[PDB]
Amino acid sequence: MKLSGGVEWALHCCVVLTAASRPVPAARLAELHDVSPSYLAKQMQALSRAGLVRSVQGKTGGYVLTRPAVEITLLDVVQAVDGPDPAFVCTEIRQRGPLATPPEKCTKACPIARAMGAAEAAWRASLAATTIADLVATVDDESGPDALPGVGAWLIEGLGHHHH
Amino acid sequence: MKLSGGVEWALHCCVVLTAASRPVPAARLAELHDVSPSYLAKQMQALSRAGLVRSVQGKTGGYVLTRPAVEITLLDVVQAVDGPDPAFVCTEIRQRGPLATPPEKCTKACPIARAMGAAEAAWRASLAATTIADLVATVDDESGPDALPGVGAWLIEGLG
Ligand code: FES
Ligand code: FES
Ligand SMILES: [Cl-]
Repeated sequence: MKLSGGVEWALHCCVVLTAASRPVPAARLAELHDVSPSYLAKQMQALSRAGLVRSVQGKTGGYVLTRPAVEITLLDVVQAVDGPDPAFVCTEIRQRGPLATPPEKCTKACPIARAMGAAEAAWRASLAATTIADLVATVDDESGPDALPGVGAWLIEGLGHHHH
Repeated sequence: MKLSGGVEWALHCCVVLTAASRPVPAARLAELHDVSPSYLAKQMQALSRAGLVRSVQGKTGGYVLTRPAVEITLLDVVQAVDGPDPAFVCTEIRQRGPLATPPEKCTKACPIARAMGAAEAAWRASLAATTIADLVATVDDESGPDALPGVGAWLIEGLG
């Protein structure tokens, strides 16, 4: 397996967007991270299709979180970018072949499917129990409390952006 | 995210090979769930590379598990087919751009990478805590003690 490369970018974007008190265009996000604007926009559009961000149209426009960081799980972002399917999907192979279990006798899920299900559930539990807000709190703890507000200022800056 | 389809087949394979008392001919093993010989060869290459299934040559030849069901975890089989690669790869994007974290302040992993590595490790830990023997016992419990022996007898029977 390989999680989509976009997951890492999308997570970083959600975290910095928490410090932005105005909409932030894609180009500004891309410049912070020194990455292709068109690359980063595709990831932001994934977040937007999943309802986690929205593109403010018109003047002073750009991306905003559509709900508070504390209501955005890592699982939300991963599914938005990498896709909602579980890693393992049972195609009922016990029903194919010359010893096939009749579908009438397959009321319960295959024990193999259930065991893979249990593992998926552990993955989802760990991602669901952590939010953008928790990542922000770890950053404040490790980088200090001025780090993310400083990034946020840089992201929302107007004309001063061109005089560093 | 998505594992290979080989994973479902491979886990079923390891379960039924526990019930076989002789080597299982390639043709019968392929027949069990109607897959082509090419498809079989690929999965058995993977299980062989991971040390889980062995070929025994000769006239009554075939495949056998290399070790008892109790010593084969779901993680062993999943990594045999899908590979051992971490699903989440950190590319140190925090070290890019005009407000880059300097390399000296990147002694520890990025908080984001830590959260993602942690979740992946919970998935691995769950797969590692369950064995092919636990699945065999659950099958015997739910399908009845004759189900798997019936399959193993079918796999090894000399004539068709
Ligand atoms: S029938 Fe799908 S995992 Fe067993
Ligand atoms: S630098 Fe890779 S996840 Fe933050
Ligand atoms: Cl670390």
